Amino acid sequence: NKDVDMLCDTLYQGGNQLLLSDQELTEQFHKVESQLNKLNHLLTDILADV
Amino acid sequence: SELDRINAQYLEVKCGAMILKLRMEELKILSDTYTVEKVEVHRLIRDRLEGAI
Amino acid sequence: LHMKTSLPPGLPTQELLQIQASQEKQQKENLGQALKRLEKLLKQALERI
Repeated sequence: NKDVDMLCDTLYQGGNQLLLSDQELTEQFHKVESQLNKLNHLLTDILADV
Repeated sequence: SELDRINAQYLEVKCGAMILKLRMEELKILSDTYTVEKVEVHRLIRDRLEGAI
Repeated sequence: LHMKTSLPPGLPTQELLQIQASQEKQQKENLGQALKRLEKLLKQALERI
């Protein structure tokens, strides 16, 4: 029962939804993607101006 | 773990593409800014400003 | 004897704790610093914009 308990606690990590991916690594991927999208928007604006 | 590894490798491959695209835009604008005539004209501007100053 | 012979496959839970700790820490160490370096290059591009 203890084995089941900390296995569930380790896999859930405080979220009701399962967390297969590393959560802070996942939001790191998300912020990298968002900042890359902002840089791409600036770059495409510069491409349109050029 | 393999999923996240492939994701980060894709990000590493892709970021350099737009970095080098930024480099292409800068280098191409620099190339089109000064033609063959303009480089020698600006060198003569350097000579003229030096001779005056 | 079933409780001594029907153990689930793989190393047990108390060992699986440091197993998953090691695997997740190497997964994070292989990738997070790369993400930070990528973000440094990306913000260098941002200030070159």
